[PDB]
Amino acid sequence: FNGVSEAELLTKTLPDILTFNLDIVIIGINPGLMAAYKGHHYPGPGNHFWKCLFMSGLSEVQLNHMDDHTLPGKYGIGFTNMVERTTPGSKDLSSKEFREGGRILVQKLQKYQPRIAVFNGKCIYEIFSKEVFGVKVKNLEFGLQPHKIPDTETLCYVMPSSSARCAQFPRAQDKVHYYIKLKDLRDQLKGIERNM
DNA sequence: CAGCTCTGTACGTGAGCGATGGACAGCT
DNA sequence: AGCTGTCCATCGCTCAGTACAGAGCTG
Repeated sequence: FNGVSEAELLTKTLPDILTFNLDIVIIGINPGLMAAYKGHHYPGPGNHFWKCLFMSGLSEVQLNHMDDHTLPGKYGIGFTNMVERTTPGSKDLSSKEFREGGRILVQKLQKYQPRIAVFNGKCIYEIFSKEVFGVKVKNLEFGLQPHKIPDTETLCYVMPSSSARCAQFPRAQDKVHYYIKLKDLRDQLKGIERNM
């Protein structure tokens, strides 16, 4: 990566972009190599996140990884990952890393209390639900989940990973439905708050 | 048996690598 | 014309979680 070795990137971490009063917190798995390289969320060609954010209308213009720090103030969106350690792919992380991550994540969500905790990847919500709700399904679906983050009003919403690794949603177009339904959920929650 | 957990297998796009060679212009 | 090197179009190729079957486990 411009003369930077994989070994160097594996030591890097990606900072959280979290504030209070957010509508949405996008929760990824862990930083991939390009995210570690750039120091920004979801850069590069192997990820559909920024394209889906625009295609769904969650952003009115096409944004990129460099705009990520403007998302709390301008768009009401923040970022974190379940696991801090950078790896090329999510299958390089251990179960203990995921469960340590899950514990750290629930504390962050209980502190920041966004309207919606968005699990950018079904695999991480599978782990999270088992750890936090003590619930294992048989058969986990995408979209809105039936449990709130403990001691909060924060909802859980799951989308297929924005990574272009999965073949079941091969294009950014195949994932936009979930971003549109996330936008609708946010608007419904804002609509309820106005009506008390 | 019947639900489970765990493990290994199989799967589509499209952006952008290095490699290759065609178009083309400078020079003689 | 003959030669050459650069530019850049284009190539083939790689690769950035999910679903599910079946083995193993347990009530």
